[PDB]
Amino acid sequence: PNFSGNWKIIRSENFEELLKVLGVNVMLRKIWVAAASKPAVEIKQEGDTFYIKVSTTVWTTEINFKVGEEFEEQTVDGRPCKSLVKWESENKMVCEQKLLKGEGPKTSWTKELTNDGELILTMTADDVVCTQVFVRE
Ligand SMILES: *C/C=C(C)/C=C/C=C(C)/C=C/C1=C(C)CCCC1(C)C
Repeated sequence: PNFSGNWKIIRSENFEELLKVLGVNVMLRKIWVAAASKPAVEIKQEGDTFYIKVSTTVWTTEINFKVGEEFEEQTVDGRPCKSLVKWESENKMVCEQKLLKGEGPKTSWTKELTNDGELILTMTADDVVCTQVFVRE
């Protein structure tokens, strides 16, 4: 299908509980939530190759990967990891992450397209699941 587009967020669930699990402490969480949980996402897709830009007001992250091809990126909390993306359906990809150094919670994210226009992100830390919902620009 086509994940390609400029996405803006309409819903966000359990983002604070995600950071709590990740170890961010209370004060930092509250701010992070309030300032930096209206992010912009841009995706350009060339088949099974992905460019992904996620940006706050003063921060940007650029992710590049081919599906099935192991790459390096960051956990939600800024820690470096090895990632691998696989398909689970036509409109849904899944990514597992292994830390580069450290022990830490088990992290992953998924990404799905509805047919009703929605782009759905999940990020997972152990048994907590943050769900963010986007529609197009
Ligand atoms: C396919 C979609 C992907 C890979 C989206 C990833 C989104 C993130 C890794 C979001 C990360 C965030 C931070 C690292 C801090 C600011 C808050 C978020 C949720 C925008």
